[PDB]
This record gives sequence, structure tokens and C-alpha cells, in this order.
Amino acid sequence: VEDWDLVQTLGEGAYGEVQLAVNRVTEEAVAVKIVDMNIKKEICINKMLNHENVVKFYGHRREGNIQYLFLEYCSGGELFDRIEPDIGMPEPDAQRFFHQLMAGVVYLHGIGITHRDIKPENLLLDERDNLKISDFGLATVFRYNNRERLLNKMCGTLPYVAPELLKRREFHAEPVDVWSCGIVLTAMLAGELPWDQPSDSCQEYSDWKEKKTYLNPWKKIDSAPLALLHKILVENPSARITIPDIKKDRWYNKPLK
Ligand SMILES: CN(C)CC(C)(C)COc1ccc2[nH]c(-c3cc(NC(=O)c4cnn(Cc5ccccc5)c4)c[nH]c3=O)cc2c1
Repeated sequence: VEDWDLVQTLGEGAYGEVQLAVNRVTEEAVAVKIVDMNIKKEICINKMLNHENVVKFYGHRREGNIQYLFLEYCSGGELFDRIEPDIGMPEPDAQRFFHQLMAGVVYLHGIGITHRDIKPENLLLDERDNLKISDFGLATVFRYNNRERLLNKMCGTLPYVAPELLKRREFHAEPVDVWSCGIVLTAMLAGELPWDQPSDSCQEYSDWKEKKTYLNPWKKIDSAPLALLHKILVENPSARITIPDIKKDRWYNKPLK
């Protein structure tokens, strides 16, 4: 029962690959992340995580240069692949995935962890299309012994990143994750990213601050989810909506399909 057949390749990453592995006896699947050993922290963070919208960590094995992490298998693949270019997806599915993303993110924040790289490539779908947050490689602790520390390393992926992280030496962790979730929502409902980065050097970002919502991607989005996006994609992180308030939003609580 301790033996696993590496069946299929799942994902190349920078540092590794991810293999479907199946158990010889039980036929259980796992995803196996394989790296030429950042990683100490990733394992350490994963060890603290236990939630239905976070990819389960099963364990690790040293093997000299090669680090193995054994991770929950999500047969649905990446949310990224459910987003049709230029269209997105049906609004009820976007809503359900967003509900689950917030559940995952609430959980992480409640234990003082920030993911710092939320995007569709990192949101996995299990067999019943349940969304799971993956890839704790950029994640870090922002609250410890009930004291918040401010972040100052710039980490993430530029189209998903909050504007305060390009402009401020220090910033709060939670609003940043909130922002990226908003860019994820936008992608789900429009099938495109609104900007390369949230700077006034990008015209699409200037246009959004000038409320030009008759332009794309905003014109493809119904008025109710767009009103939520108006509260999330707010340049000042202190005025940006918080998760407890997202859970009170009208579209968030709209019955759909
Ligand atoms: C492109 N596609 C049309 C090709 C096709 C093969 C159809 C992809 O379809 C699937 C289907 C199911 C999948 N499941 C997984 C998976 C991925 C992870 N990954 C992670 O948890 C993690 C942790 N860190 N990273 C990024 C990384 C990876 C390697 C090295 C460094 C960083 C990823 C954990 N569990 C999974 O189950 C990927 C995956 C892909």
C-alpha cells in the first residue's frame, strides 16, 4: 500500500512538475509536486492548513536534492480553463466559485496567512467542481500572536496585484488578497483581464477610475456583480471593501440560475 504509480503529468512549474500518482493497492490518487531542493516555508505553511477550499497537504519526503510534496488531487484542473476567452462563464458558476474562493480566503486570513498570488491558474476544481486554493509558495504570515505585521516585499502576478503594492513601501496583507479576488471575478465574468497592471501608466486602469464602464471588460458584466467590483477594485486599500462586507453584497446574496 506504500507504493504509487506516477501516471500522468499535471503541471510544469518553475522549480518542478506535478504528477498524478495512484496507489497500487487502493487506487487512491494524489498529486505529487517534485522540486530540486521558500520551500521550507511552503511546507511549513501547508502543515497548518485544513479546509475544504484549500488543497490538502498529505506530507513530504527529503530524498537528498529532490523534495516531494503530496497534495490533494483535483481532477477538475484549473479554474483558468473554465474561463472562455472574451466571454467568461455563466454567472451562476462564477458566483459559486467566488463564494468558495471567499470561504478559502476567510479561512487563511483567520489563521493569519496571506496567499499573495491568487489567480485562476492557482484555483483548482475537484471532481464535484469545488474550488480549492493551491500553491502556497508565495504565502506568508501576516498575523502572529494577534499582532499584524505589514508587508513590504512585492510578490504576485502583475495583472492581479493591488495598486498599493506598486506604490507604497508597506501595506496591509488582507486588502491585497481581496483585490486579486476581484480581478478573478472580473475574469470569470468577462473572459479577460482589465489591465496589465494597476498603474496610471495603463490607460485601462485610468479609465476604470474615471468610471468608464461602457468600455470592456466592464460592459460585458451585469450591473449587480459590477457594483460589487466597484467596491473591491478601489485604489485606496483603506476604503476597499472587506470580506465581511462582501458577504453582505447584493449580488453575492442573489439566488442564481
Ligand atoms: C493544461 N491542461 C489542459 C492539461 C491537463 C493535464 C488536462 C491539466 O488538467 C489538470 C487536471 C487536474 C489537475 N490537478 C492539478 C493539481 C495541481 C496541484 N498543484 C499544486 O498544489 C501546486 C503547489 N505549488 N504549485 C506550483 C508549482 C509546481 C511545480 C513546481 C513549483 C511550483 C502547484 C495540486 N493538485 C492537483 O491536482 C493540476 C491539474 C491539471
